[PDB]
Amino acid sequence: MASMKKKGSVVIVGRINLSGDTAYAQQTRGEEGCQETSQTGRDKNQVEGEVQIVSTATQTFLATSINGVLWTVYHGAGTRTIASPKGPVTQMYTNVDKDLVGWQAPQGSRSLTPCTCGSSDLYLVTRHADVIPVRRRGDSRGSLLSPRPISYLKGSSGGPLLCPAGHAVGIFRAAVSTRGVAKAVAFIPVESLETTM
Ligand SMILES: COc1ccc2nc(C)c(O[C@@H]3C[C@H]4C(=O)N[C@]5(C(=O)NS(=O)(=O)C6(C)CC6)C[C@H]5/C=C\CCCCC[C@H](NC(=O)OC(C)(C)C)C(=O)N4C3)nc2c1
Ligand SMILES: [Zn+2]
Repeated sequence: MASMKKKGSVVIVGRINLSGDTAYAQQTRGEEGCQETSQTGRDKNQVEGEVQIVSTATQTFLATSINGVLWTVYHGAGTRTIASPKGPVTQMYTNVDKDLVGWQAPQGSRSLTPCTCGSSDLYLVTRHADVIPVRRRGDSRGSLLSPRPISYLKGSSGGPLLCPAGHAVGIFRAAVSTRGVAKAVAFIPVESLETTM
């Protein structure tokens, strides 16, 4: 009992910058500082933007702020706290059945607005700041206009699918893979986030 370890916090280590005309990834914390912040849960770094790059000791993925909540996938975050300036913050939403978790959005982040356009021309944002056109094909699936090896999408779970006007349509969850090629993606629809709320 006395030696049982604690899992560390999820740590914001960068962001996907969408503020201007060029999308690009920014790193805001290196691997050593990430490891230390994960164990303490105390992250005093400035947060900006809608799409964060996040890490645990063993994985790296994305998280997206919608309606004042920073959302990501359960398969990346599990039940972990997130590091914050005052110490670890507990998830306010956890739904393993949806592969969904959420924490209160960090001070300084910006939130996306849920889409009400009813449009099926979407855009997936990856951890490399690629903006991938995706045609919506059902409630929780979309096809890539240009299929990509799954290598290209790995590490982008938790990222957004957006409509043409930049509203949030969903959270990227899984790639639909044939012979290692992603022809489609599965996502958590923003309406499911809204119901979880
Ligand atoms: C533990 O509790 C849970 C609860 C719910 C759950 N729901 C799940 C749906 C679930 O799927 C598993 C995780 C998820 C996954 O790899 N996502 C990311 C990603 O980038 N991840 S990540 O950032 O690298 C990482 C790994 C966090 C750091 C987006 C894709 C990028 C590339 C695809 C690589 C090859 C895997 C292809 C799987 N295709 C797949 O299953 O397709 C369907 C059509 C669904 C069969 C798939 O995509 N997969 C399996 N695992 C869970 C686990
Ligand atoms: Zn919209």
